[PDB]
Amino acid sequence: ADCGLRPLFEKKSLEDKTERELLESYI
Amino acid sequence: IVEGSDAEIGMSPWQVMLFRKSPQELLCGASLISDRWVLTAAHCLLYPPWDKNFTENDLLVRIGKHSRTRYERNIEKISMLEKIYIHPRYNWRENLDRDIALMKLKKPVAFSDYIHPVCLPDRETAASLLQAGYKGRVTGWGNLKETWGQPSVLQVVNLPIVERPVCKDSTRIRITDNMFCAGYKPDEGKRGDACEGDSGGPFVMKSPFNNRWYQMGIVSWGEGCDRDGKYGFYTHVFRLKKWIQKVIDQFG
DNA sequence: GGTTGGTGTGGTTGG
Ligand SMILES: *C[C@@](*)(O)[C@H](CCCNC(N)=[NH2+])NC(=O)[C@@H]1CCCN1C(=O)[C@H](N)Cc1ccccc1
Ligand SMILES: [K+]
Ligand code: NA
Repeated sequence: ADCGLRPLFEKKSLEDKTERELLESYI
Repeated sequence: IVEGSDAEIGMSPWQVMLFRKSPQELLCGASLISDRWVLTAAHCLLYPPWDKNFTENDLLVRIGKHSRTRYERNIEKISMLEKIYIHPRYNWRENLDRDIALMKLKKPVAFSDYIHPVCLPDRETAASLLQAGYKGRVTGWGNLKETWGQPSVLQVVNLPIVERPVCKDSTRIRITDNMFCAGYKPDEGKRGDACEGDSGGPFVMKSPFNNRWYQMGIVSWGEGCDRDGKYGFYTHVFRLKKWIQKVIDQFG
């Protein structure tokens, strides 16, 4: 289904305050 | 959660609060994995050394919450449990091996901007995301410091996964493949941990491939909270997925 | 207060 996609974030193309820190850790 | 910050509204819509009916008491966190199933840590339900053995009628879950103690009228939803399933090989005698339980809700919960399931990983997602140095995210309403302090809203902290030899050397408790550890090393110059009261809450990771949040871990145990040279331990969700799938398939 | 703080021409929501 749409598991793991947040109505107030991914669904509105908004990022939360600290998810980029997670994205950066893969780099 | 130690050294975290207040969650944003809707930041963790799979977050679940496990509540004892009476006395009324916050027991643990938990996470929503579908409209009918909630995952948590086994020791939140069954821990004989602390005289703890809850069945369905002892408990309720609260979903969609942000405030720790205020009833959030028109936002949060309360669910009774039809049935609890504890992993049959859950080892409470020794090291909390297989620290995992499922709780089936009596009725599906309606989803909202505040209430939405997290994904469980498949083998590929687990292989690619669960590596040392990659960061995930832990949420909860548990203690803000070791006691030896309760937050007013849901707390969040991001923490790196730790190499297994480092996890194993940090503790004399026997670590198994059903666990992983996360947290900064003493001289990494950042801090943060789960703490008592955070058990059952999710360690989640956002996939850079499809932009979804996956629950890789369950807050399980530690020694103190946020100590230098200690790490928080988490139930390894993907490692126990055959059991999760077995319970959902047979009992839904 | 209330299944609930401390303030709302509410809020993550009425009166
Ligand atoms: C029940 C959960 O709230 C709690 C989570 C602790 C997380 N700690 C950190 N620093 N991330 N788990 C517990 O309190 C578990 C339940 C039984 C006791 N326990 C411990 O964490 C002890 N501190 C250590 C332990 C004792 C026996 C078996 C395994 C670990
Ligand atoms: K009010
Ligand atoms: Na630490």
